[PDB]
Amino acid sequence: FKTTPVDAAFVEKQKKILSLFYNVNEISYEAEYYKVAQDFNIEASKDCYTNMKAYENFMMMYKVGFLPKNLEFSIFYEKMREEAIALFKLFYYAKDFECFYKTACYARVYMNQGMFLYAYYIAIIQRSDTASFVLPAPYEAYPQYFVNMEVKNKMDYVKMMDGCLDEKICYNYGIIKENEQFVMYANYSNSLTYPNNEDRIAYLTEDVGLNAYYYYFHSHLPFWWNSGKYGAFKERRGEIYFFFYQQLLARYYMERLTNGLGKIPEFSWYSPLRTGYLPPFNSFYYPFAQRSNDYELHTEKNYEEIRFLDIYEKTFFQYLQQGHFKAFDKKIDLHSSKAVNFVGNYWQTNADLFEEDFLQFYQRSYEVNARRVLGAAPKPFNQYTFIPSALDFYQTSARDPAFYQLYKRIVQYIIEFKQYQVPYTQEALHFVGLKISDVKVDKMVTFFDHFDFDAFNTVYFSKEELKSSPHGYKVRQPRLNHKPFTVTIDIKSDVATNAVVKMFLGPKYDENGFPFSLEDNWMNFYELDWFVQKVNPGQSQITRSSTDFAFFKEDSLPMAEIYKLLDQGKIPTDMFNSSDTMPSRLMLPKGTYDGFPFQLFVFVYPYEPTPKESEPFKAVVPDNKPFGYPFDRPVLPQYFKQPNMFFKKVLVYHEGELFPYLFNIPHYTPDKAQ
Amino acid sequence: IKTKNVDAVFVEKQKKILSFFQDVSQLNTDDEYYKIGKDYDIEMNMDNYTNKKAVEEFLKMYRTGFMPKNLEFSVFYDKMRDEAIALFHLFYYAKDFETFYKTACFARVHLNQGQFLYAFYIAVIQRSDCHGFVVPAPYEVYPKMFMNMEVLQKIYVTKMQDGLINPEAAAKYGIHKENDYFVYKANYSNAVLYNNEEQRLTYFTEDIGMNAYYYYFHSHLPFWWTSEKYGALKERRGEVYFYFYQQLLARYYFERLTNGLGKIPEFSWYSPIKTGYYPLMLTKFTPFAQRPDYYNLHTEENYERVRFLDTYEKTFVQFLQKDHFEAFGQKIDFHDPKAINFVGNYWQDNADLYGEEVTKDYQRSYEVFARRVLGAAPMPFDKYTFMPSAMDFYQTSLRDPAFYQLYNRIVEYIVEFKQYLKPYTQDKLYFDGVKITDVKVDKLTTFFENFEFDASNSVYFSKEEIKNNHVHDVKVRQPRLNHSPFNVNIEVDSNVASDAVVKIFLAPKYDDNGIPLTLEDNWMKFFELDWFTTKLTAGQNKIIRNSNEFVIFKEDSVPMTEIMKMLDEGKVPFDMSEEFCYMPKRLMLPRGTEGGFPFQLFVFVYPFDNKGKDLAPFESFVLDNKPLGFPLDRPVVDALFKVPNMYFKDIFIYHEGERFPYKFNIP
Ligand SMILES: *[C@@H]1O[C@H](CO)[C@@H](O[C@@H]2O[C@H](CO)[C@@H](O[C@@H]3O[C@H](CO[C@H]4O[C@H](CO)[C@@H](O)[C@H](O)[C@@H]4O)[C@@H](O)[C@H](O[C@H]4O[C@H](CO)[C@@H](O)[C@H](O)[C@@H]4O)[C@@H]3O)[C@H](O)[C@H]2NC(C)=O)[C@H](O)[C@H]1NC(C)=O
Ligand SMILES: *[C@@H]1O[C@H](CO)[C@@H](O[C@@H]2O[C@H](CO)[C@@H](O[C@@H]3O[C@H](CO[C@H]4O[C@H](CO)[C@@H](O)[C@H](O)[C@@H]4O)[C@@H](O)[C@H](O[C@H]4O[C@H](CO)[C@@H](O)[C@H](O)[C@@H]4O)[C@@H]3O)[C@H](O)[C@H]2NC(C)=O)[C@H](O)[C@H]1NC(C)=O
Ligand code: NA
Ligand code: NA
Ligand code: NA
Repeated sequence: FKTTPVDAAFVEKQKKILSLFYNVNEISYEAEYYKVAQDFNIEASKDCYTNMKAYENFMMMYKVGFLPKNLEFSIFYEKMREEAIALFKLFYYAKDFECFYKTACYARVYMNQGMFLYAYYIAIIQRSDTASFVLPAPYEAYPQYFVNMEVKNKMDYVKMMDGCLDEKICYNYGIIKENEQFVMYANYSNSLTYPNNEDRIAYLTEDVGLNAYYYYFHSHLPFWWNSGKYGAFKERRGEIYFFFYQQLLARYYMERLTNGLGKIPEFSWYSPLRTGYLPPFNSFYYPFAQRSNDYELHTEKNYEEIRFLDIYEKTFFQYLQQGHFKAFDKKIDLHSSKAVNFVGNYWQTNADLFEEDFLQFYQRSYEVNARRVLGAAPKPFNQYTFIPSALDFYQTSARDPAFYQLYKRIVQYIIEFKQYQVPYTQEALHFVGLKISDVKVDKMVTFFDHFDFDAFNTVYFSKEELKSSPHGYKVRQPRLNHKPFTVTIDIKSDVATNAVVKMFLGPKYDENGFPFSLEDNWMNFYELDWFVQKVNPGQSQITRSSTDFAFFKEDSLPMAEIYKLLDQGKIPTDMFNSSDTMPSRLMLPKGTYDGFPFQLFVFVYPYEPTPKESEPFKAVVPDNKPFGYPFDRPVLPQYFKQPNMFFKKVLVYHEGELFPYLFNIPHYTPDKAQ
Repeated sequence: IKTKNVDAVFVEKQKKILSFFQDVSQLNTDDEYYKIGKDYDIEMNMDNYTNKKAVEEFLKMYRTGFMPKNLEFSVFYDKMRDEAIALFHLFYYAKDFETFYKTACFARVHLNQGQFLYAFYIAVIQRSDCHGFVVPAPYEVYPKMFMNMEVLQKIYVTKMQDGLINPEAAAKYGIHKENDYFVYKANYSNAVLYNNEEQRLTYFTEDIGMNAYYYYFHSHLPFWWTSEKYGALKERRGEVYFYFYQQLLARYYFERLTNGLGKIPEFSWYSPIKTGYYPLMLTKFTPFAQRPDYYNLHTEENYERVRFLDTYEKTFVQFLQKDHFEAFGQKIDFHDPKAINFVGNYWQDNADLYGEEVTKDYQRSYEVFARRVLGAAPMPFDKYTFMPSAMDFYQTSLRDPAFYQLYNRIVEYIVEFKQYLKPYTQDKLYFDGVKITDVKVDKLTTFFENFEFDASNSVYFSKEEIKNNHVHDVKVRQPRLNHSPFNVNIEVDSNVASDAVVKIFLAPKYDDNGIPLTLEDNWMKFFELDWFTTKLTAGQNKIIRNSNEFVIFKEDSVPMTEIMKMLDEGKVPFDMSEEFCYMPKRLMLPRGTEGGFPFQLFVFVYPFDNKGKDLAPFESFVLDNKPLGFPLDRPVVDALFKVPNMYFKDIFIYHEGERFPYKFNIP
């Protein structure tokens, strides 16, 4: 519930930014943004931009025309990408906030909804003056991607009937009036959307924050954008790539573990993919593409793409087999520091992997092609109209099990390369004159909580209604969550030093009930937190609350609540400092009444600062150390018995109901955690 | 513990019986059985057998030649089977104990030991003079088939070495000498191999009791032999078949649930089968065959087998397409629940399917060939020479996921028939003026405990060592599942003095997604725990039933040496004398979880036929002719079904202590 103060100039500018997220699916002919848009003469505005070549480029594509309103926009299709990147460059190179805003009002009014939102979200995140301003949560901007079609439909019907037929009847269908607004209860999906064991974890993969999280990841550093803005970070880009996915997959594999699901399965482009998924969405023209269980990847429609994909991976194998090779106009050694970066950019086909300021249409991307084949859609009708899968959007990608299958496949390939890195030696890890004597944690408890957000942006309003910037329509759904807990660390030091304290969470046992060995477990640990303590000689005890963990955040406030906070000169400080991290809700994987066993790994090493990175991301240790150190590479497990290391077995309990559905039953009062 | 008393005459006979289960692989030439065996002339004793035809057939077949002593007998192959059956006829039609005994002595001396034991074990069970007698648990008689080859080899090593060479070193391997037994700690197969998720269940599928259990089931009632002996039971044979599998499968499914493993996989004979089995067992000639994951059933070698199997099924599908048809000289109508008999006999292809006493080679078994193809072995060399798989033996069948997948398939087809039957109506099931007002159950808690079994029969001795009655005895110990005893307290309001039957079922609560389980489609996942009778007085009653008294389960077999001690005290074990073919008590509950895995208990009270007289258990079941598994022997309709004399209690299965069996086996 934490805030940050803000003056009137901010408030007024902020409000201007947010005003464009109102009733995104329509136009209020009475809005201020509409007057600005009408007043804006795009052909006479060359002087609004600091880059005339970008403006000229836009005006050219614009003279021929863009993606029409009402078609689905996706970053994964070439022409739409060029157009969206072009729009973004105008947003970005606008000289001023006033020029930025006029341009944004223009695009808001005259361009495809999805395109505009896409570029506007990114621009705000990216523009120097505009960063430090808050954005509505991805699910409040794009409800259509965060709301399964049962509810979305009920919403259509409720709006068409301007309320309920008879209030008791739609109490039974989970629809409520609460404070002049509607609330629809929403369950997670059937086996008619997840038609296999994967359904056990719908509550994770359909989770709105998880999905938001991935969308924020993309938006902070789009594959198509070079690193110029982040200077010295350019060097660490590929390294992020690995860390982001490795880390995400670890979090995901933990959920599997507590639902008895075991290892994410391998697959092949020459065989059928066992595990299907039926996205519960529809676009303007099309229901989303369904991928049934045992879907044949290898058919006529996909042959040429499979040829592409196969060689793409096999050339990585050739790079591993040589060790030094000239590739992409560089001479690159895989014992080199620069290697980690290369690898990452190679798999993502970055703008950085090439010359490029902005990615050339013609540089074929393994991720792009992978998502087309796994999405299982029919081939696009023309280049403005394609049949959407979940893999077509960062908002929806984490929903399809095939997503984790793809990125696990990538991560394994990079781990294959990671054999070329030099495993940390003993004195390397050994912190001289520093020992952790004990670690102690509070009770770790997961549980479920209803959570609300306003889905009004996917609901339609009348000419009259739009004047009021109407937003009646809320989705209440049980989401994972845990109680706050503290870790206390007992330390003995010879000397006063400065130390970094990192603590990770990972698995304890196989699916066979065997202890994981570190040589096989290191990729399965995810970072919870890091910080810097001045450490005194003698015995000390460091306490750390789950509330202060570096890698997690509070939920976003609805746009309504943001405005209510501006009215009293404030902003939600997590939405401010760190919108791009995992929600704290999802910090722990769902536990059991037993207590599910995991290891908390605590690690203390010497703090040796470097000049602050200017960061596209999660502020990471002001260190020359890698991301996710010391788990950034294969280990020699002997070297992990150091006195400044501590593995502590920890059990995650659960409380109240065991399944989200038990919360959305009309007339049943659930067991709520206390 | 639970015993029974026996005269010196029974004692002499019992010890004579057990002498054939003592050193099975070798012959003591000094021993009494050998002297008797070697020279005994069957021909001269022809008039000491009930059935001349049988004995003639035996002598014919025997002079032709039987299987050799070094090979591995299996009942699933024609020629070996027939030899066995003839030998069995010989044992069965013996005039008296003496002749039977003399007949065994001969066979032990002159024949393949596997064949002999198969034959003898069944004869002992099936002979009327021998009712009341006791056979040793199968894991003592055939220990090589109840342990993985790691352990077996350790046994042989220790024997070759005439003891432990470095006791401390041996202790690292779970081997130590304890008095005059050598003790081997034994881990389940997944401690050394986790090839697929099915390995999660090894403590069940390898449990020496479960496997022995199936072996008893077959021995009591072999597919090749008629149920003539059992009179009225014959008309119920099919019913017993379905019930046995449908129960076993339900119990299996429970284990699946608590390991997060869901419904039993379906296969196709025209397709590869996803679930492999890697048997860690062997024979003096060969290893058991392995079935890799995604093993293709449809290869040249199997083309004909598949045709046969496909047809066998399609044939039953056709029966289902008519409701009334003529097959195997009978007229069948699937609206008649008694047709279950025919249906069960059809699938098992048993003697009672035809009108016959024994099956014939030309009456080709669906189960035999299903087993054969699922077993994945290469084609047998000759009739006595094949590569064994776990489905060549009843001792080993439960070890292979494919076993459950096969019988699942069969059972399902049988319930496709059950759909023809009219659902029990409100007024078939009502118990007028009686009401179960409450059910309360004690703590339900599972755990593992070390269990030892005498595995000595696996050890070969010396000429010199045999006359010296030198001792090299071998025990194998491993954690086996068990549970704490518990009470079910049932509170019922009888309007009036009446005699009732109470029945107790255990069933799942949810499926693996948390969908609560509806009787309409989950009736066949109900596992029957108890069947008993009670006087019900007017007003309020309460029955207290303890899991020890549950009628459907048995105590662990006593070891031969312990039985041997009891005989010197005119004592014999009760459970082993009568109740051997039942499921062992310790396995009644699936492995719970530390926090309480959810199941449910279904109590059902219904009117008992007075008797006008006092009541005893075995005939009390036969006096009321309710079908096995009543009232859950056919599809239910939830709304038509529930009634005041029914009760459903949500229950929770906890587990205490060490959760993984290997932790017991740690050095
Ligand atoms: C039934 O299905 C048919 C076929 O799919 C649809 O017909 C299409 O209709 C769309 C309009 O919705 C047409 O696309 C638009 O029409 C014009 C095309 O002009 C043609 O001729 C000019 C020369 O005058 C050429 O330059 C050009 O190559 C075309 O062949 C354009 O005027 C439109 O431009 C407008 O919209 C764009 C964005 O789309 C803006 O950028 C512009 O400013 C401008 O406002 C647009 O291109 C399309 O041509 C039709 N297809 C075919 C094959 O004829 C029907 O719409 C559909 N019916 C229903 C009810 O859905
Ligand atoms: C999220 O998903 C969950 C899980 O699927 C849904 O929960 C189900 O919700 C429905 C309500 O929508 C439940 O259905 C109701 O069951 C009640 C309990 O009945 C018991 O007792 C009755 C006799 O009263 C027996 O017949 C029955 O077997 C049970 O023993 C009933 O009281 C309700 O009565 C209604 O019945 C008829 C329809 O046939 C109506 O016309 C009546 O007017 C009356 O409303 C009703 O049938 C069901 O139990 C829940 N399932 C589970 C597994 O718990 C949530 O609804 C869902 N939430 C959202 C927002 O989608
Ligand atoms: Na498409
Ligand atoms: Na997956
Ligand atoms: Na099956």
